[PDB]
Amino acid sequence: MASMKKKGSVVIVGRINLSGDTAYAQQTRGEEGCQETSQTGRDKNQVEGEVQIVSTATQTFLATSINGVLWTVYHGAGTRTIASPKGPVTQMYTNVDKDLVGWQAPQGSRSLTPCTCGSSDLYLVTRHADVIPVRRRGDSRGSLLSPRPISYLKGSSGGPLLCPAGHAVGIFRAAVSTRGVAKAVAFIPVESLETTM
Ligand SMILES: COc1ccc2nc(C)c(O[C@@H]3C[C@H]4C(=O)N[C@]5(C(=O)NS(=O)(=O)C6(C)CC6)C[C@H]5/C=C\CCCCC[C@H](NC(=O)OC(C)(C)C)C(=O)N4C3)nc2c1
Ligand SMILES: [Zn+2]
Repeated sequence: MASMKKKGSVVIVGRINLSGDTAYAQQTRGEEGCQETSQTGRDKNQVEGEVQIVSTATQTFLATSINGVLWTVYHGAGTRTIASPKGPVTQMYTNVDKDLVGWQAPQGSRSLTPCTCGSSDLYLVTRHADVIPVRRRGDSRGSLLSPRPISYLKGSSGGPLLCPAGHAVGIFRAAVSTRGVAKAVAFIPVESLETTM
């Protein structure tokens, strides 16, 4: 009992910058500082933007702020706290059945607005700041206009699918893979986030 370890916090280590005309990834914390912040849960770094790059000791993925909540996938975050300036913050939403978790959005982040356009021309944002056109094909699936090896999408779970006007349509969850090629993606629809709320 006395030696049982604690899992560390999820740590914001960068962001996907969408503020201007060029999308690009920014790193805001290196691997050593990430490891230390994960164990303490105390992250005093400035947060900006809608799409964060996040890490645990063993994985790296994305998280997206919608309606004042920073959302990501359960398969990346599990039940972990997130590091914050005052110490670890507990998830306010956890739904393993949806592969969904959420924490209160960090001070300084910006939130996306849920889409009400009813449009099926979407855009997936990856951890490399690629903006991938995706045609919506059902409630929780979309096809890539240009299929990509799954290598290209790995590490982008938790990222957004957006409509043409930049509203949030969903959270990227899984790639639909044939012979290692992603022809489609599965996502958590923003309406499911809204119901979880
Ligand atoms: C533990 O509790 C849970 C609860 C719910 C759950 N729901 C799940 C749906 C679930 O799927 C598993 C995780 C998820 C996954 O790899 N996502 C990311 C990603 O980038 N991840 S990540 O950032 O690298 C990482 C790994 C966090 C750091 C987006 C894709 C990028 C590339 C695809 C690589 C090859 C895997 C292809 C799987 N295709 C797949 O299953 O397709 C369907 C059509 C669904 C069969 C798939 O995509 N997969 C399996 N695992 C869970 C686990
Ligand atoms: Zn919209």
